[PDB]
Amino acid sequence: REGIEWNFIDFGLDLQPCIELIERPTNPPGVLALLDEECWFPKATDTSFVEKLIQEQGNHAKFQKSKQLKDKTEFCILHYAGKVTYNASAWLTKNMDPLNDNVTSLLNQSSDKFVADLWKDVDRIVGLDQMAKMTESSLPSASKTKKGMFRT
Amino acid sequence: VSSVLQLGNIVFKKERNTDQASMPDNTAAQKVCHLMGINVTDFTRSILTPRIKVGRDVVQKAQTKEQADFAIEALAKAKFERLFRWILTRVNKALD
Repeated sequence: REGIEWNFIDFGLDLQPCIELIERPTNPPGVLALLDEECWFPKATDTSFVEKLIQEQGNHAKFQKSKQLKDKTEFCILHYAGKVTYNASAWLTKNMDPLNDNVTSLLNQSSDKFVADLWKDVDRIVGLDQMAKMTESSLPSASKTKKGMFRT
Repeated sequence: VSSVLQLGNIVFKKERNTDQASMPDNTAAQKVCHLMGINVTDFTRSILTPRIKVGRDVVQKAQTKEQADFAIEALAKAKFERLFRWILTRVNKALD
């Protein structure tokens, strides 16, 4: 920009394909994006999310599949500080963060002032009525948020 | 903090004749309800047999043992996360 006498030195340090692998939302999607959408399908499980993750990512040059664990369901990614094995069991539940709304509304109107202040915002509690049952996890939808503005 | 711990002592036991679970003690729920300032029977009905609404309908159902454990587990971590966020805003209130 200032136009000094210089010649560019590559230092070889950019981590962006590792970041796109997790972050990317559209075009070839990332680990977070697939976890966001599989989350809203009634025949998805944490296992389907990993088999979909091989479909989008698979060959990618910062991705690697597990030591043949597709039962536990796990994958590996090559981060700047090393290769982590990630185990994807109960990640749709964590990305969703569901709660029983019937007990939650009891706290909203409680006879402790402190509990009532702590549970003052119930407007974004998300009901699903999801049947945690191994092999066949089943995801109904019982949504309940103001104006339909919920976020993964 | 004590009620977040105390929710972990609530024990769902799978009942063979309906395939649901029921609450086979009153003390664990009684301690939790007193320290949440809420009612034992309305809590017990809400945890086992919630009266939810799906869009248009009213679905009054019974939850299984695995689901009742998950519901109490989720409520405990959520109330802990709410306390940390409250404490953080309470700290920011005086600093700035």
